[PDB]
Amino acid sequence: TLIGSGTTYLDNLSITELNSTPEILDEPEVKIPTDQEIMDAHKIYFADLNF
Amino acid sequence: NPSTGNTYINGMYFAPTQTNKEALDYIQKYRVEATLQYSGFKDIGTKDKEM
Repeated sequence: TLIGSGTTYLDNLSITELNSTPEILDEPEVKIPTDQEIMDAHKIYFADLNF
Repeated sequence: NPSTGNTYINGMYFAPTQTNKEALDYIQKYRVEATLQYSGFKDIGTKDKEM
């Protein structure tokens, strides 16, 4: 868009490529699970004992 | 117990000291009441000692 107040003069409007630009979209990332499900995983344990 | 170390009881000695050989040989029967395995805190007999 080109907005200009007061009378303006234009000519020779060019658009032209230069190069490529890298980028990144959306991934399945590192699943650092929690600090809670750890203590919910060990909620069920058993102690092996030598008599 | 093999599947879980819980140590169910089997019997009960009473150690003879030098100063109590008169009192223990004086007691004939023994009345017992304990926490059972699947029942509750039932009472179980008064049977004689076994020495």
